[PDB]
Amino acid sequence: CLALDECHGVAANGNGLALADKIVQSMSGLFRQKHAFDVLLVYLPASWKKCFEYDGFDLHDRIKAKVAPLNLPIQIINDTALTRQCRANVMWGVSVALYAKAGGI
Amino acid sequence: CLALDECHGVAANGNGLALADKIVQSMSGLFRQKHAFDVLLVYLPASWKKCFEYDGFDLHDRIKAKVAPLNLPIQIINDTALTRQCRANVMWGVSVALYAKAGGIPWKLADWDKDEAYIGLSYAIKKNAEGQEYTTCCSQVFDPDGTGFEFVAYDTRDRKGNPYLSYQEMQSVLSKSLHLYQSSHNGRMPRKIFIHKTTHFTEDEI
Amino acid sequence: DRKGNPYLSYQEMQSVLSKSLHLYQSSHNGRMPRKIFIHKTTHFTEDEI
Amino acid sequence: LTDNEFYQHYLQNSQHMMWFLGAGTSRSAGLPTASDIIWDLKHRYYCLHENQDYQKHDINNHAIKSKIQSYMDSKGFPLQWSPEEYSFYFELVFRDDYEAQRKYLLEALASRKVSLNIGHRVLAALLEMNQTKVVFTTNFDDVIETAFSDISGKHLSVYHLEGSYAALSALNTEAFPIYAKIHGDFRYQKIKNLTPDLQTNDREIHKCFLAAAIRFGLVVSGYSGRDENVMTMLRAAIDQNNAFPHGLYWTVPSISKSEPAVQDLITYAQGKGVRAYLVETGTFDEMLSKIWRQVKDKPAAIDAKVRTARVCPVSIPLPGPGKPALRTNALPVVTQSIRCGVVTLASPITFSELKERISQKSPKALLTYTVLFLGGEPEIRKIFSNDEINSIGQYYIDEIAQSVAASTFLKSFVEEAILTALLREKPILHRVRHRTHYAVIPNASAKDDRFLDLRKAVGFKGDLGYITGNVTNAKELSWAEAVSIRLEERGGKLWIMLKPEIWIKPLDRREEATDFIRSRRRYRFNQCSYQILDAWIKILFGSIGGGGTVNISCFPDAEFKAEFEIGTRTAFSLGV
Amino acid sequence: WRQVKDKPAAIDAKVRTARVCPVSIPLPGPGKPALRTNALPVVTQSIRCGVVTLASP
Amino acid sequence: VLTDNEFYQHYLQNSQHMMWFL
Amino acid sequence: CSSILALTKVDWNNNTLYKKLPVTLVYSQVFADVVKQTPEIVNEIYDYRFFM
RNA sequence: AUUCCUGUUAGAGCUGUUAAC
DNA sequence: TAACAGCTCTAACAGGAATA
RNA sequence: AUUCCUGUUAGAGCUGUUAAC
DNA sequence: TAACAGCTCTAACAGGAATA
Ligand SMILES: Nc1ncnc2c1ncn2[C@@H]1O[C@H](COP(=O)(O)O)[C@@H](O)[C@H]1O
Ligand SMILES: [Mg+2]
Repeated sequence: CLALDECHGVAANGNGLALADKIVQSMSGLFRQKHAFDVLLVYLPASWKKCFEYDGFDLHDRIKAKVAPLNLPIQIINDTALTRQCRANVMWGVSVALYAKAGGI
Repeated sequence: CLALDECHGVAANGNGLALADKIVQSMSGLFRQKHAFDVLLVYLPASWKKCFEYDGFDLHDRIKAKVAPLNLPIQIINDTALTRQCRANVMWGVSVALYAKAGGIPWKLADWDKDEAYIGLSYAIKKNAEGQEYTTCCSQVFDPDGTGFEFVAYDTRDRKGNPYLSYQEMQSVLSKSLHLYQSSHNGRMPRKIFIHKTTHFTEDEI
Repeated sequence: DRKGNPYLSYQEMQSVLSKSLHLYQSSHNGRMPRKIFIHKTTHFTEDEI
Repeated sequence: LTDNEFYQHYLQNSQHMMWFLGAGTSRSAGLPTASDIIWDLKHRYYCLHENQDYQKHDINNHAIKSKIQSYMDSKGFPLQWSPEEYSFYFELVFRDDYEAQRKYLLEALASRKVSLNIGHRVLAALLEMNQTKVVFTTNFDDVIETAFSDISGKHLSVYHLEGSYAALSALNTEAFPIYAKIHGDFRYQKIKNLTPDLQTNDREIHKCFLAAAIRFGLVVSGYSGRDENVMTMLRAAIDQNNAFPHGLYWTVPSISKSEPAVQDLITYAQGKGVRAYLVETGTFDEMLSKIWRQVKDKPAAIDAKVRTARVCPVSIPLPGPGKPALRTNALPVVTQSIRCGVVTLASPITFSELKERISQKSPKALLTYTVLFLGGEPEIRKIFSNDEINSIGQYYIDEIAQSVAASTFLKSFVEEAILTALLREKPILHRVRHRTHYAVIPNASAKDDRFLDLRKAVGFKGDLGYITGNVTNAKELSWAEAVSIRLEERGGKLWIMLKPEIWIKPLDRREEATDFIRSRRRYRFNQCSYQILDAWIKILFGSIGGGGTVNISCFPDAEFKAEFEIGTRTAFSLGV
Repeated sequence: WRQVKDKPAAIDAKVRTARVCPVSIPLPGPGKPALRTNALPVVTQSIRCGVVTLASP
Repeated sequence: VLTDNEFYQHYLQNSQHMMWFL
Repeated sequence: CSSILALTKVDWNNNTLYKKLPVTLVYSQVFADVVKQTPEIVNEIYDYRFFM
């Protein structure tokens, strides 16, 4: 799926709540095919940093709490996982997280 | 979008398959812009009624069968929805249909058990030149561990002359149903399964 | 409902612990747990104990 | 009537107080309520006829509850939580078989699932220690009986419907405490739980309640009305001379959700001249917890069972040091008793006031409030004039560890005293960050021989290191080795905590050197940290950590001097 | 056994009450807004009739 | 005489102590 | 009986109170028509929101 | 095809009972 | 395999709108 | 937010000890 | 209820990578 371009406008506006709501609302195309996939890899560009963490808010927790009742596991990926010097670190972490969220144990 | 002109021409030819393919190619301008819109509203004028329904072909059925693999919902609108006197009836119908096609859930069964899956098998007739063809497909209406609930249908499949699934075919479709239910509930068994068939179950089928 | 301090009262601690062993019983076909470990980042008041 | 005034009224006259507990206390005792019993009966009934696996589906699930209730409504049964339902479902399941009904009600409310909580134990303690004499109940299970047996260690006299008249005699001969169940134990043939049985009252129990009305005042808790026989018995008890000498205190967990029957009964009682009051005190458990809290001179023997958390568990002893051994940073202070000076003020003083007087005067002494001063009297005379000083005497702290543990002021005072003593005769500078004390190598005297060992500690590959200097990329920040020194109270012992740190000369500009502080501390591994800790021990004590008992006194030339003695070897313990 | 409670997993796996092929669930009692159906009962449990024998199929 | 369902109820209420003669 | 009765009420395509059949039966029939018209659908399973 | 499923006109598939091949 | 009986369902059309 | 917890800057929460009200 | 003492926690940032 593709995130709405309105997410960029909200991020420029610096509104975390509306940004999380828009990210969740972008998931309808996948929700019509919820049976198809097991784990959803939500990516956030660095341009949204202004809404990643500020007072009285946290985007990651809001997204997790919004998609928890919808039963779809989500593996959030930031640019940090991309630019971390080592690669086996990120690969091991992401792979074990992916296996745990799709199935378990 | 606008329906491409040749469709009108093929309306004279009485070729349902050509009309459906031409409509799909007309909507092909919307393949790239899937993110922009959620529901497409295809309108079929009364002038196309000659290709609406005829032996061995269903226009809405063919259109939706062609568009479903492309993953974009349509709510086909004909002159009926416009004609129909009581406006509130049609408005409730279209509003609920569009909201549910977008991805929302207008309503759910109150206090529905999430550990029971209700299977339902049905069939349809294809009038072959030499014999008959029975198309059997299954559906599931279970409720996943989340708050929303699922509703998915699939074919039971090479050739069938009777609507009674054999041992192999029935166990295959039920195993596929079991995997479908497992995928939603982290892998938990369904504690109770309901199967609604339009015809009686055979000894081998049970 | 609201908590002004991170220390659970008598009723809230009892309710949480009740939910916990009821969950265990559901996952253990009703068998009672024999050892219970309650790890807390802060000290248990008299009410919690 | 506000709850606090009710508590004061009850505490004022607690020797004459009947209690009335029907089906409300049992909710918190670990046994099923009326609604839980109804739902269990519905579960058995549905699973029986419609052949369904009993254990496959639970009862507290919302979906299964809705399905069973829909089935019940399908056969025309009562709809939802309505009167004549509990008795209806009992008489439906058991088809007028009172023996089987009794056996089921015994099994559901049996004495194996019951876990007494604070409320029942507190009430049983009130019974034993003889404040409340009569405890009427409409409840079948032996929660109060078990609580009294657990706390008092004595058998409790429970009264029921079998004997019936037994309770009245006990009242007349003052055989307190009496615990009369208005609906009787389930161990007997008559239970009086169905609606048809709930319209009548036993004559002798009725007479007993009427007679007990005059003697005591009633507190009724966990009772929501809905019973006609008990309501009419209470109304008849009201309609007699001096019906309640101490007033009927009807308590509900919530005044808003209280049934109108209770309120109209309260109004009728007030119209009949009694001082009956309806109060809200939260749950029964919290009410009884507060009531026990306000109880004075509770016996220790029964209170050791009323509040098992009050006694200290987990006093698991530690083994010996017999038979690799970690070497901590704790220096044991074996000093047990110290001497301090006390000044008596003509007017009350505040610890803040003394702190600001310290800030202004800056004397060569220590003071704290509890005013205990350590140092010379003339310094205190500088701080406090003769007019505000009444007398100056001595104070002895026989148990230092217990004293510092009890009062944090003593902890801070003793920590400051030991810090001043340790840095009294040494060139190492004494600073403070937040509420901690730091002994830091001075900038000028960094070339001392007593620092050379420390110079060896920080050195790389055995060469000569650096102890003080300037940051690599800071405009004016200056850095030095230092040790954070603290006082830790562990059990019945006091220890000195030393932690190696990198002190920064500007207090508020420490973060700008963070990387440096990180960079200098990247490779301070176990060997290097061991060396630095040994060097700091040598600097602070003057003796190596083998078999030493160096003693240090603060203000040795002062009349009030504190003489501590700290073992020079840090704590260690060989593995078992 | 289908209504005995708190049974270990191994035992239920062992027995599982086999499987019920010939489903037969009891009809409830007649009981007492009734519905009137169109069905008229026939209580003639047996009738007499004639047979003719043919020399050819 | 008694209906089988009430017999089942009585057996299930007290099955810890009931014989079985075959 | 209760399962079927409740199932005849969650047909979003239907704008009336209920149906004659559970939604399982009607959607299986609809997808049976869809598959009969188009044989190249047998491989994949589809949600109800497409064909409703 | 906003929907609902009532009718009409037909055919098929299941069972059976015969006749056999 | 060819009839016959019943049960049941879908295939194509047509068709009006919820106590009058 | 693949992770980890090392520090910095702050505030609270509990205990207390006084002075009260 | 107002300060004061200690013990411990989280709330925001910043931040570099396993004995060299
Ligand atoms: N923890 C509690 N403390 C005091 N009263 C309670 C408590 N829990 C329930 N009740 C009361 O008990 C009543 C139920 O008793 P009954 O329904 O007559 O068996 C409720 O209406 C509550 O007011
Ligand atoms: Mg539709």
